[PDB]
Amino acid sequence: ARVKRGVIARRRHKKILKLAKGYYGARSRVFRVAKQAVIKAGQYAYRDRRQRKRQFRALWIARINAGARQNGLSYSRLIAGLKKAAIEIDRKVLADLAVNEKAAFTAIVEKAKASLA
Amino acid sequence: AVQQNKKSRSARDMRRSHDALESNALSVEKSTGEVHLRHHVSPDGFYRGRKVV
Amino acid sequence: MYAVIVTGGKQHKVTEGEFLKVEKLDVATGEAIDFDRVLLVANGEDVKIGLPVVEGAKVTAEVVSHGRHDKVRIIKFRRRKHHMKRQGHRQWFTEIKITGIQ
Amino acid sequence: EVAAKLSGARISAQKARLVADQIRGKKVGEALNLLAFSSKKAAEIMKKVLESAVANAEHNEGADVDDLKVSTVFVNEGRSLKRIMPRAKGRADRIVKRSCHITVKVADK
Amino acid sequence: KTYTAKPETVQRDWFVVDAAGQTLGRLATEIARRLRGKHKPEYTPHVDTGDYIVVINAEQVRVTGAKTTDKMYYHHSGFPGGIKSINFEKLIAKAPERVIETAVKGMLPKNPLGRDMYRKLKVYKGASHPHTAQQPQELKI
RNA sequence: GGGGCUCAAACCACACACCGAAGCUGCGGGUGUCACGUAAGUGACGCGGUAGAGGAGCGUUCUGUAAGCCUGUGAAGGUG
RNA sequence: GGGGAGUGAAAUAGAACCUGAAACCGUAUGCGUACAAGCAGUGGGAGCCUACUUGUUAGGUGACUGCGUACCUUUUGUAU
Ligand SMILES: [Mg+2]
Ligand SMILES: [Mg+2]
Ligand SMILES: [Mg+2]
Ligand SMILES: [Mg+2]
Ligand SMILES: [Mg+2]
Ligand SMILES: [Mg+2]
Ligand SMILES: [Mg+2]
Ligand SMILES: [Mg+2]
Ligand SMILES: [Mg+2]
Ligand SMILES: [Mg+2]
Ligand SMILES: [Mg+2]
Ligand SMILES: [Mg+2]
Ligand SMILES: [Mg+2]
Ligand SMILES: [Mg+2]
Ligand SMILES: [Mg+2]
Ligand SMILES: [Mg+2]
Ligand SMILES: [Mg+2]
Ligand SMILES: [Mg+2]
Repeated sequence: ARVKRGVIARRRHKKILKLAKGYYGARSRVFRVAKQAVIKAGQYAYRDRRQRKRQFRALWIARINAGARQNGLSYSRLIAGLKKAAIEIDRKVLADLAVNEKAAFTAIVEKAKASLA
Repeated sequence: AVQQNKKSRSARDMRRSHDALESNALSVEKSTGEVHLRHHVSPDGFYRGRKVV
Repeated sequence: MYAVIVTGGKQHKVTEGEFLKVEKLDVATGEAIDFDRVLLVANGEDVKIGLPVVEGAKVTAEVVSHGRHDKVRIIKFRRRKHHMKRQGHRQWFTEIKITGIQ
Repeated sequence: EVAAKLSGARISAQKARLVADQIRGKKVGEALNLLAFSSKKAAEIMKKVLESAVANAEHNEGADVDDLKVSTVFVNEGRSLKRIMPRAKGRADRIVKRSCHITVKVADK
Repeated sequence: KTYTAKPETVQRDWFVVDAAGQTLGRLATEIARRLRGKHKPEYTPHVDTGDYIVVINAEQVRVTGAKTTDKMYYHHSGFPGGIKSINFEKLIAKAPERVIETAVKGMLPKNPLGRDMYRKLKVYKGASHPHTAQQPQELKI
């Protein structure tokens, strides 16, 4: 029973060349280059799920810091001021109140100063 | 000598961008109404309205 | 009218009429959900925050649907060492809808 | 619109791209004058095709020879005939001999 | 999701700095903070939101200790043996406005945003500026 | 590492605060071994990996089931 | 060599003729690029375009910006 492998090799090549479209040059059209640029573009998509969580945390902090200096503190004395009491509001929903709901942010900052910390 | 890497579709098409054509020195003869080249004998044999050949 | 409710180990910026995607919780479709874990309640300008939590305030929600979103890929490759391993993932979620900020 | 073809024409493709780009989008009155005076091998062949596309619009349709503006000129590639040629120190090498397909398409709009 | 600024909905202002005895690199760290936009709550890294700066005395600036007769400013010309140097004191009589620009330029990113944050800096060796139309407000009193 | 720094942005004592990993915690999924609660109707603490040892699967061609079943209202293929 | 016209169920079945793929080469339409440095991708992301069911939807481009020195084989050890 001779088997010829010319029809199930083709389905696996088109499955590679579909994930690898939108790429420059010969990375999107010939197979011995487009296999390297699918494995490499899958390692980057694995590392950058961790680095996504580090690039917003470093963005939330630098917006609380700018907003809390305009009222009369720093960032580091504000976090010690909120944790003298227990206000328990994270960085994602303080950097929302820093931009949009600016009057409610000032009513938080005055209570950290009243916390004397 | 030889190259070390091949040239892509971009760096091959950029070379041949300085390569176009032109021959627009055309002129209409006043008498016969025949088109020819500027400062040349018309293909019937008239130059500035005079048969020469 | 905006609250800060804490659903799945993380909190949200919930308004009066929001659709909102929450991690999967154990309740059927159509039933109503209350939230007793609100952290600041504002209204017009009248804003109050919790001492650790705000007393008395509730947020009523109900489940629209369920589902799984956006299949992602995982490639664990090592150069030059004869090792490569793949896996797929689709995380569950639960879409709810907010009615009233009590 | 009406078309014309010349499938099988001894000049190569790349040499005859330089005459197609010169006239793509003009009127056929002055298109027959750029090709009457150009000094290249492709220009005598392309004018034989351009006046074949016009005479089809006059006989197969009722299109006048005035309102025609040449719309789509493209030069494809055709079969290549492979031959050898000897070089020095025993080694012989191989020569191709190319051709092309020309398609001039005029439109009466 | 978190808010990002938009370049067609940005608010920029006009500040004027007096450098009349300020230490060079302690002045310049506050210009470079306010050109990038770390003083605004809506700071985003990828698009730019900063205030124009006008500096009105680029010759009264002060450096500390023995650095006036030192601190060569090296740069190379491309040709062989073309290294060149000029100290702090001789430079400030040739072009006073290029002392305070090269200190701020090295405290910015080296991006095509850094080249765009640098165009908001405008220094003058004189005593008045041709920006009375824009009416800059005073800061750092 | 660069700008730049002189009661310091250096050195010595010293005090709180913050920042900081795929580490720990929270929430949601998935699997391996053992224990039973008829051992999944079930808890516990486990899950980097080359050479290499062990376990469990997909697909291709031909034969049985196939004188069946599907198809000219449209097969196999090719392409979305 | 074509453009018709006729034969045929079908000439993009026309004799270099069933199906007719990939590399390679073109022609149209949309969006981005001529003061900006590198395995050319990935995370965030402005704007524009099309269909929408009129847009806390879909599709196509990706200015700007953070991290990022291909694959195999031999090796104590390779971006090399
Ligand atoms: Mg011989
Ligand atoms: Mg001291
Ligand atoms: Mg972490
Ligand atoms: Mg862990
Ligand atoms: Mg293992
Ligand atoms: Mg078969
Ligand atoms: Mg089919
Ligand atoms: Mg018939
Ligand atoms: Mg067909
Ligand atoms: Mg057929
Ligand atoms: Mg053929
Ligand atoms: Mg047949
Ligand atoms: Mg055929
Ligand atoms: Mg092209
Ligand atoms: Mg370059
Ligand atoms: Mg560089
Ligand atoms: Mg070894
Ligand atoms: Mg090598």
